[PDB]
Amino acid sequence: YNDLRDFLTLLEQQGELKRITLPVDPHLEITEIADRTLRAGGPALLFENPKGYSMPVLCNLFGTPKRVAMGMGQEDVSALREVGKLLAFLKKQVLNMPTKRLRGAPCQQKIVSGDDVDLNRIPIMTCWPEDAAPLITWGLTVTRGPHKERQNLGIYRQQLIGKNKLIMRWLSHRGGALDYQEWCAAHPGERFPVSVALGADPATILGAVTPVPDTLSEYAFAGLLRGTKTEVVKCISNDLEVPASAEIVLEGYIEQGETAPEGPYGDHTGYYNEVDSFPVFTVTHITQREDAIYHSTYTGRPPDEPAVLGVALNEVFVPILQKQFPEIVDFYLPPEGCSYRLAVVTIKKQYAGHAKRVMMGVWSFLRQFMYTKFVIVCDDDVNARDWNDVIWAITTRMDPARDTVLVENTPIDYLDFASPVSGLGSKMGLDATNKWPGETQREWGRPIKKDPDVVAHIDAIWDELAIFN
Amino acid sequence: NDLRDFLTLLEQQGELKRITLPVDPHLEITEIADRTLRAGGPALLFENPKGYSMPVLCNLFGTPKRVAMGMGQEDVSALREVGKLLAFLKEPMPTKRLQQKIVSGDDVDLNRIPIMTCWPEDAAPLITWGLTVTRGPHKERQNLGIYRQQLIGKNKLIMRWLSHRGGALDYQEWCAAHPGERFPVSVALGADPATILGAVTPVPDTLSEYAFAGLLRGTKTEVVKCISNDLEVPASAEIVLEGYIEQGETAPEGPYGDHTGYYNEVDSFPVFTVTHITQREDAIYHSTYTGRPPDEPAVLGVALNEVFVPILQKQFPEIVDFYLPPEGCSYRLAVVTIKKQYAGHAKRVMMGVWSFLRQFMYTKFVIVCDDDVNARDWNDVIWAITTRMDPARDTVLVENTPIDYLDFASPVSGLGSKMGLDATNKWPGETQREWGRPIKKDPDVVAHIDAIWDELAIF
Ligand SMILES: Cc1cc2c3c(c1C)C(C)(C)C[C@@H](S(=O)(=O)O)N3c1c([nH]c(=O)[nH]c1=O)N2C[C@H](O)[C@H](O)[C@H](O)COP(=O)(O)O
Ligand SMILES: Cc1cc2c3c(c1C)C(C)(C)C[C@@H](S(=O)(=O)O)N3c1c([nH]c(=O)[nH]c1=O)N2C[C@H](O)[C@H](O)[C@H](O)COP(=O)(O)O
Ligand SMILES: [Mn+2]
Ligand SMILES: [Mn+2]
Ligand code: NA
Ligand code: NA
Repeated sequence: YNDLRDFLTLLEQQGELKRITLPVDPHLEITEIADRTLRAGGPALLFENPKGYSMPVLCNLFGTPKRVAMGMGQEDVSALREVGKLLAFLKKQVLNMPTKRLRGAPCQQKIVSGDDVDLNRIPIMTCWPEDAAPLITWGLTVTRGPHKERQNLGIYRQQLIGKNKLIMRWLSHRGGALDYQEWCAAHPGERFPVSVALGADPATILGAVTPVPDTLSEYAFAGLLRGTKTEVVKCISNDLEVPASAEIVLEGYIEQGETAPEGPYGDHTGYYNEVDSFPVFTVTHITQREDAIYHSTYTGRPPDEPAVLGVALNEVFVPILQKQFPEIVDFYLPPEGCSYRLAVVTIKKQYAGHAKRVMMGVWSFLRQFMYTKFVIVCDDDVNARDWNDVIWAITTRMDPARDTVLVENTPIDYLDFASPVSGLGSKMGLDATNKWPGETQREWGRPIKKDPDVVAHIDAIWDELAIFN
Repeated sequence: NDLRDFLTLLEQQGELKRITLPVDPHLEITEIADRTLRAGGPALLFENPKGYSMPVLCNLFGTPKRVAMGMGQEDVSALREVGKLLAFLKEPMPTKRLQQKIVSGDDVDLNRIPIMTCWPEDAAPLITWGLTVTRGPHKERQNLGIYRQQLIGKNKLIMRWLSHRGGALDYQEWCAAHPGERFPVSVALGADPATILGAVTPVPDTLSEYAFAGLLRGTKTEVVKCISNDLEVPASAEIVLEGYIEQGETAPEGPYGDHTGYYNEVDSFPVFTVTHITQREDAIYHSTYTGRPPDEPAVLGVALNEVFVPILQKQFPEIVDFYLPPEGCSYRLAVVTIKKQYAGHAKRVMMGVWSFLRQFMYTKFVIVCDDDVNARDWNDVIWAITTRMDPARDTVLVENTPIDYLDFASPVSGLGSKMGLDATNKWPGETQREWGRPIKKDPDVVAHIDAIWDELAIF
């Protein structure tokens, strides 16, 4: 049973984890370093010498698809396709696979409570210059509602506002938020217990961010990814269970009606979002391991680690698109398109006008892609994940006015300020497929194909040629 | 059980008329059937076709009722439950093989059968209710489809399957996997209604239309091995034609009047060579015609839309109703009513219609409305269009989309545009005006007048 440290050791063995011994500030500096590293496809980062703290800071954990896959015990990303197929069937009784509860766990080696609680001792990162305060970004928030037993895990950003106070920024459709809302109705004025785990094992982390239905515990999903039940421990001050191997656990509650102005904070869109009110999480206990490590990240102008995560987790929907449109070879939402705003789709085209049906399919078939503003459709000789192929296709297979489709007055994310009216805007599709007779009267270009015999011969003498050494 | 049992049921209920007067299969039957269909009349059995001894049955499914009866049910609204069944599709019933008596060889002569000529400029007599049975080389599934078949000789028919059909794909794959070998084919005329309906229902290519007929019937489809090949045809069929397609043999087909109300121009299709004809003793010939709608195929197509509504609703639960008027050539215009939940919703629904199911890929007009509209009444639909739309704001046009190659109205063969009319109530963001509150009646007044209606005695 691999905890997070076992994963960091695996990564280090494979040249996927760099230990930084230089002093680095959690205020802004770590983010800068992580950002350059992620943008160059570099390793995960463990800052052993954060300025002003003793607890090392881990970030960029999942900055690469490979490391996401490794985090689920795999070579590559396509086990997520199988999850997609699973989650489909429900709309398999031993997917009610529970947690395995230990009594006593490494995450409760050191315990501090009441007035000794001081979040300022933890190297919480400040990500961007106009961010309001340090921000906890990789907390697994654990909650129960009053009506079912299911424990939800979500990642909700948490602003520091005091020695023992965080703001809990769950958006209103989240498990945590719905649990709190129901607790309030069902028990007026009673405190809502909540717990937050930092640095759990990778399967739990990945399970938290898999979009499983509200009816199911994310702990059960982590179990399927791992191959074994998730190891947990009861919290000290409530009946919630947190992962046993967690590096740090925050326990506490939400006082009903206590709220605070949250932000502004830079988000995955690359802009600051404006101040808004969210509940206050009061921290009564902090439990941690000996030699605890603090797991953090940042969100900002993409790509960032959440966006790389989000790409790997989109594999969950590709098979559902392919059941419906088997012509679709690949379907990719670049991180640098804020994760959902641009799609590149490659097809085996079968008739004139095919690309238009596919665009309309993307914009209608699933709710996950209904708000996608740009859709580029290409043939299967294009790698959707390489802008060198996609731009090549766009610039050699399109006449812009002929091959661009615009639809006005369509549903758009209310937070997208670039549309003319909140909730309503246009969409564009680019048909960059080879044009067939009927679509063009010209003699279409024959692409240059290499001689496989020459390719193989050069493979054979490549090392001996010694061009590099 | 078989077709004859169905005819007897219909006759008992005043839904089948026997015509004893002499009537020519050249044009006359079509005229009689067309009038009958247009007035919602019964199915028709012509016992005295001029120049033949074999009775001619047509307008079998000329009414929605008779389509329902043909699947054992009492009502057209049972077809929704069939749709719920046709849904079962994610992941993680065979034939019963056993009659038809007499048989031919070199004295195969299709001219002895009362094949109909439907319209005055049609090229030749045409077989219109043949269940064509095929296997491909790669799977075992037997496809059943209805493909019009022109008479060109004592023993030769043209096989007009369009290129996306099961039969056509099977032949195309057979050619390629077995160059120059004959493609066995069989056509059954007058099978039991469930099999017939199963054949026209668009089930996925992966599934034998025999399996689906089994679900409609409640029991496995009874079938028999053909004499000259390994295909199986329904045991109760009135006539069976067996033979093959010689690779590369093609003939000019048509012109023929179509379900669009126009003549298709001449075009080339494979030749089906008939080596055997098998039939029952007092065989009945099942035929129909297509033309300007409504016709029997269009009535079929309306009943089979009820099957699709649930499949559309599973995917788009905002859809309350979904209707393809027969007058739109059955597939070219759709009216969809929704419970609108956000600004711009209609657009998602239009794109869904144009992308979700293949039968609607060529639908050139889509009108979307709110749920206070009855999609089946032009009075409501036009009222919605003319009171809830600004044409330029609320009309969506998409160019260069797939279109039926026979649709001569598109600017280029196979490619044309589509139009969606958003006739929903416009929400803030879509309009800055004060939207109209519709006039609702007082249900107390309505009920009070219902109560004194008879006493008022206006009629
Ligand atoms: C992986 C991740 C995810 C999330 C977040 C972040 C990360 C790293 C951080 C903390 C960096 C930043 C924000 S942000 O992406 O919204 O900019 N954060 C976040 C937030 N969901 C949310 O409601 N508030 C949040 O604050 N999300 C999404 C959320 O956790 C996710 O959608 C879960 O699947 C929700 O689980 P449920 O509540 O549906 O069970
Ligand atoms: C009920 C019916 C249907 C059909 C047809 C006819 C009838 C009575 C007739 C022979 C009267 C008229 C033509 S027509 O509507 O295209 O003019 N006919 C027909 C044709 N499908 C086809 O490819 N060629 C055809 O010739 N169709 C449609 C096709 O049979 C039907 O859509 C099947 O579900 C398709 O079979 P699969 O390939 O899906 O297995
Ligand atoms: Mn959840
Ligand atoms: Mn079929
Ligand atoms: Na979750
Ligand atoms: Na069929």
